[PDB]
Amino acid sequence: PLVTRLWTIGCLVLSGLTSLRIVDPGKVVYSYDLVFKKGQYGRLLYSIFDYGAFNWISMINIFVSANHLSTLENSFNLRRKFCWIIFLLLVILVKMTSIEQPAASLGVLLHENLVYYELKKNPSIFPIYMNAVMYFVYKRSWLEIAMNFMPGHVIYYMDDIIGKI
Amino acid sequence: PWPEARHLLNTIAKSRDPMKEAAMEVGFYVPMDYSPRNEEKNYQSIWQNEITDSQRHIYELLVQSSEQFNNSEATYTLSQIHLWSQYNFPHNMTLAHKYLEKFNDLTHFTNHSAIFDLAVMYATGGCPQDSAKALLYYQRAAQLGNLKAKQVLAYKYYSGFNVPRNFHKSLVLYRDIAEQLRKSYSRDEWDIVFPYWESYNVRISDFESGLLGKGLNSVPSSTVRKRTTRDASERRIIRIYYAALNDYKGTYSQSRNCERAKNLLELTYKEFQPHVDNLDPLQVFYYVRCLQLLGHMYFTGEGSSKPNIHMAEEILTTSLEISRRAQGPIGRACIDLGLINQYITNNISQAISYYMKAMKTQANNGIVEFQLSKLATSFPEEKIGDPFNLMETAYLNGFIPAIYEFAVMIESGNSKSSVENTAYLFKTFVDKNEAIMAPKLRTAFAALINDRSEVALWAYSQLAEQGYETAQVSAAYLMYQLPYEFEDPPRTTDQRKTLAISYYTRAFKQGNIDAGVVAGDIYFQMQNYSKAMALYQGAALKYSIQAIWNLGYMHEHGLGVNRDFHLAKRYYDQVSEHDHRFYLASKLSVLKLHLKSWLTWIT
Amino acid sequence: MVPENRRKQLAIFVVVTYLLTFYCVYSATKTSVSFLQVTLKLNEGFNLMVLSIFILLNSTLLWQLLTKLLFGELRLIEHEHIFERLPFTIINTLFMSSLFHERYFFTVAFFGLLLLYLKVFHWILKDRLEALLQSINDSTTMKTLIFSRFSFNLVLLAVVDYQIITRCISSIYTNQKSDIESTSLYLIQVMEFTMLLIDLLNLFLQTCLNFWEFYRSQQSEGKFMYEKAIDVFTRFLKTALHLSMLIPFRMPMMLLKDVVWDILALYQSGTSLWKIWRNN
Amino acid sequence: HNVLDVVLRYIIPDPVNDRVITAVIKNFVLFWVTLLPYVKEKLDD
Repeated sequence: PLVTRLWTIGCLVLSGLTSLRIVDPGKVVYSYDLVFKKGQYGRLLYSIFDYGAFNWISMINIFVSANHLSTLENSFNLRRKFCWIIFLLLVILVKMTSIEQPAASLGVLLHENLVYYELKKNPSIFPIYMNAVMYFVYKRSWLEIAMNFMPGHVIYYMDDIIGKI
Repeated sequence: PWPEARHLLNTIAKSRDPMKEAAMEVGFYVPMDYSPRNEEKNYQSIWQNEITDSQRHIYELLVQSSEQFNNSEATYTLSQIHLWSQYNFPHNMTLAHKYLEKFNDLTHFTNHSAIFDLAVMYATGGCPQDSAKALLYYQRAAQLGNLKAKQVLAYKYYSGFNVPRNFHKSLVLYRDIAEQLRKSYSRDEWDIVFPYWESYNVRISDFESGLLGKGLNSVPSSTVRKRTTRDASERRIIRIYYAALNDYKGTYSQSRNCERAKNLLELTYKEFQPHVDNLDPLQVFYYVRCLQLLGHMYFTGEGSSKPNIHMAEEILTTSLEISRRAQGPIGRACIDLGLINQYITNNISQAISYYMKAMKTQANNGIVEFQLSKLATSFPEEKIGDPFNLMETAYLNGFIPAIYEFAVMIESGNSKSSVENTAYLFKTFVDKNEAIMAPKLRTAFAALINDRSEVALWAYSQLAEQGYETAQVSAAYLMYQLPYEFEDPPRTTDQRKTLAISYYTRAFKQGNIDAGVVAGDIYFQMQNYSKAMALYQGAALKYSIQAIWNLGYMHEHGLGVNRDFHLAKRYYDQVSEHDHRFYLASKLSVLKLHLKSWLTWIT
Repeated sequence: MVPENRRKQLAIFVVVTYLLTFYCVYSATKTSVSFLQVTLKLNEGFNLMVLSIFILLNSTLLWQLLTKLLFGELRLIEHEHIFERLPFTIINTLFMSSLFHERYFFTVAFFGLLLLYLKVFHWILKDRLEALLQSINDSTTMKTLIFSRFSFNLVLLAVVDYQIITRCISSIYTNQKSDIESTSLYLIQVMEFTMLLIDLLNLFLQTCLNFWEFYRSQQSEGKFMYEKAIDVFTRFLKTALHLSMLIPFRMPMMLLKDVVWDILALYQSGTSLWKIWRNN
Repeated sequence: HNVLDVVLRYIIPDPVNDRVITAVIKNFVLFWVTLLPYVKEKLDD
């Protein structure tokens, strides 16, 4: 679980830093508006890494979620495809954030869309947990839940038809 | 030759206080230790190099004027130079002693400033101190009618330091001094608006971490004023208001600049007046604040030639009108309007109403109740409070003249007419006005921020005698400060240390706590071990954490007391109790104790 | 267990942490006045997390050594059971950490990890028991020294948790304070260690059963009836204590999962009841 | 239901036509009904 190890370690170290306000929380919450006027992609990587993370519950989330991410990354040696799909996912999510500017940090969004991607290509508590909780939290906005679940299966559908073409 | 000497001396600008020059367009460094040889060599180098040949010839002509003829005026000025380091000459504390001695010989105990300086120098033993000669000089200088002398003598009779305790003498002297002071104010300065003097009663060594460690010292920081503070449209008015304020109540680094703020407020009012309506979100608040500040400025007359009565009056009534909606503050405006319509025009009842409007506000300090009491006394038929009630509330609040009037009233009235209270009152008034008694704080700070550290020691020391605690702690801190752990203690002479002791400890007895800890560590380093515990216990009786822990560490080691581990555990429990954040240290120390006990239990 | 690359990872991690903590302590020292001050500074956030990492690693190494002392080396089956049953337990302990705020932080994790290591010990000794029974050799009897050695293991565990619960309940009884949440947490940990203690008693009686069996066998009904009897007895006691303790606290969540896992144990209890009826 | 198979049918086969935009839009409509993979498996059949 190399790359997922790095992911969860960065996640937890950012949780530690923000837990003690060692780094200014006003910079990591940088959304598309903020990064966009500022050009600070490092905050986007942070938002992939963090949640505003201090919750022990969120720590459990990190643990079991990164477990899932391993369950998904292991099955393919076609990791170049993984890089393709995550990058395209990132940019389309950036555009939809430009349209929306959601509240949740980018880490939730990335992990959730990857999980949905593999779930539509094909313990069991946490995946259905995350699906339901994100459906609940962003069902209130017309295009927030869109960003949540549409674009992942959008990419998977493109890959599927490329297989079919 | 003396006339030419003086005509030359008019050309060098004795002393510059950058606290004011910084008004046209930080911190500092203190020394850690001292060496008489080091300062001799430094001063020799300065005489060798930096001095300009102009200054060479000037100083030589001066010394020749003072030695050949007993000019009695080249002597005095040369004393003042070699003491205050004016005209950019160095400090010599040995030479100034000699010249002042000669001056005293010349004018035969009649010029009291030299008496004062010489008495202080004999009392601190700068050059062995001998309090008898010092006290005789203080007596003689009080006879001639110098205030500072009478103050320090009265004080010394009130804190009982170096003499038996006496409340009556301090009482009489303070009454006399407060009298001479009250005669120093005009009918206008006293009644109408108090002259506002830049206070420098701030004790030094709060610009650094603090005393005895940060996050540890009990007495709260006292740096009342230094650079108050808190996106294109709104923040303009924010920046403008805060700049106005910062330039009204000058900070410690840079004194006030009056006219600057005047022009800026004139500008911003004239610019923003026609469409004031549109700034409802938040800029309304700050605009009203600036308007009030400007009107107050106008009413005073600072930063200009004379006040504008009607202009400021309409200014403030409009400010009030605007504040009626959006419910901004009402205080300063109402106060000033009362001040105006009470004296300028003679309509009282509206002034009464206004005072009532401002009574329960915040920014009111004491003028409200003082004026109220004066009026009620002049007209008892208004049924407006009780003079005693008002004046007591006032004195409790912190407005100066209230103190004097309150003491006057309370002395004639029983209402617990104990002598201690009257003494305390007169003392607080006398030492609080601070603009006639204690001007040298300014010169002190000035010499401080420009590399002349020694003269700052002198001035602060001379003040410490008068009781200004902050001066006491400052001079101390300049003379011996706590070194970091596993690092050499300073290398200064002993007499320095023994003066630091007495200064710190008197500061302690004054009401401040932490200093006692410093004195205790000083004895400890000096290896007394015997009286230190006294100070420590006295401080712990006021809940000093570091003190209590140090008391423990005193007990558990064999010094003085002999190894009572039980009480030691008890004290560490106590420190862990009164405060929270030290849980870890308490437990860890307890564990050191228990390990020591096991290690003895094995053998 | 640990691959070679893991061994070197850990060696470097260890020297990393030693240097790091040494540097932080030395710096914080040099920039301070009094021991009290440097204490207060160490407790700053960054240095706090560094110290805590240090404490964790030292604790784990201590734990490794303690195990090595008590159990020599483990059999692969034991490591399998561990790797099996750790995670959910880890998580539920985290749940136990989740309950209380900054007030109750560090002592809580202390007791939690302690409980964790103890439960690991319990599972280890249980599997060592079942091995002993499988690895039994009738060449010799259950010599008082054999029984006594394994029960030395046992009584170590037993008196350990016993002194623990006694000290905690003494804390409670002496602390009839205003912070009911302290005693709440306490009685929670008590509940845990008592679970463990009842497990001890269970295993003990199971061994006494097998031992008396061997006794009679060398000397001169359905044993399984007695086995399941012990099982239902002990799990009944467990459930009874959980009843009697999660009533006072009125737990929202641990209450539910606890009692439902308990009542499925009661389902299996009724199964065993019916088995005995078939055997009765 | 074969009605979804009629939806699967596209204008002017084969997949070599210029009507690839028509392909991807038909596919977006099929995406609308992604609720059941039963259609995705049958696509091959």
